Amino acid sequence: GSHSMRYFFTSVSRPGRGEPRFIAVGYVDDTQFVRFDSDAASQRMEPRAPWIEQEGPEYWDGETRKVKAHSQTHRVDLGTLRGYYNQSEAGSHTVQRMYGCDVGSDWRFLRGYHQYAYDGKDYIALKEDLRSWTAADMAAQTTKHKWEAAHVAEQLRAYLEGTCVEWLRRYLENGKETLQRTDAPKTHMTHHAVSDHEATLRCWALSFYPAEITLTWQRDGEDQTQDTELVETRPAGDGTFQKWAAVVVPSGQEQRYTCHVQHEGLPKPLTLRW
Amino acid sequence: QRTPKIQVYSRHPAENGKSNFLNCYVSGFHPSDIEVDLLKNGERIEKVEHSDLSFSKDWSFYLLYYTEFTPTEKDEYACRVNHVTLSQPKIVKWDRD
Amino acid sequence: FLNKDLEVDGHFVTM
Ligand SMILES: [Cl-]
Repeated sequence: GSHSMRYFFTSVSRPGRGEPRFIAVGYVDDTQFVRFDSDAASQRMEPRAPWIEQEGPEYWDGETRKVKAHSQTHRVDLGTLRGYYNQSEAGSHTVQRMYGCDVGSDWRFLRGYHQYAYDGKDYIALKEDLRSWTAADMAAQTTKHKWEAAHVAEQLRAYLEGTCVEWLRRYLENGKETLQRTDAPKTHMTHHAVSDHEATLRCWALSFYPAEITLTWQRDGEDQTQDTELVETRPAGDGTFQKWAAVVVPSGQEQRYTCHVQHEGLPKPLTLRW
Repeated sequence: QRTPKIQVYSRHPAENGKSNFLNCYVSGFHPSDIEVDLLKNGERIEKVEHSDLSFSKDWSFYLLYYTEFTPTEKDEYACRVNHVTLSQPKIVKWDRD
Repeated sequence: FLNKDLEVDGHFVTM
């Protein structure tokens, strides 16, 4: 399957005193591997997965230099956009950026991203051709013009198709024991009476990676979509994910209902019955 | 502004006397400044940790707050969340199932 | 591995 490297940056202005709070996190697929937090003491990019500790001291110095430079760029952008939106100095605002790349099953570049939000709304995004920009509003047209005139898409494309893919491949190999392992969900059903005449069946999917999964209920082999309660996929805290789906049914009729679990770690979907 | 969605759950099935982890997963919120506490019988648990702030495709934030705990029969837990989008703190009881 | 900031002719280019 494909794999992804992504960085997620959040900078929030502090109008009462001081410079913006900046947090950067890096992921390979659904695994966080580095962080930086401007409020922390180290002022360093820090490891958050064991396989990134394979990198030498030069890696940590370089990523710290680059992440601190990114923090300054977000501080500048918060100031600039406050002006573009004619906002006062009294309010807190947020600039978010995400960028990164995917490789295919063929181990080659598949796609790149580089996009921004202001106050939680799309602002400007590099299009899929990595050669042009999408501006969400008229403020962002200013940035789009500036970036077209500066021809900055070329250097972004160079990073996204080149350097980004090269380092993603390195990380995948270094981290292969986890990054290239799928953890199929451990599945089971629980049964709870809610009265003498009805019961809840809850289908659990536990300890799975990556996070993408589908859980669905059927009754007599046809979907039972409207009567399903489904919680959002949630982190276990140990790097794996959890989900459940439940249906209330007449007690004595449990055997009509099946839970269907689809996940990349399962060569065929699983069917569970009480 | 978007309000936080809350899930409160244990990492492993709760078995009284067996060590576990209590999680409160907050997601779908904006802006990112948020206060999350885990409560035991109404009282704030100290030294609760949290994941590093990240966000989803729609730009909304998510955080996991967590602590080691040993469930017992009598103890009650909950997660308390305050956010600019809320008039007062939202508190969700941990239901073991 | 992070990218460098947008730079042209020795000078960084921000929004
Ligand atoms: Cl402030």
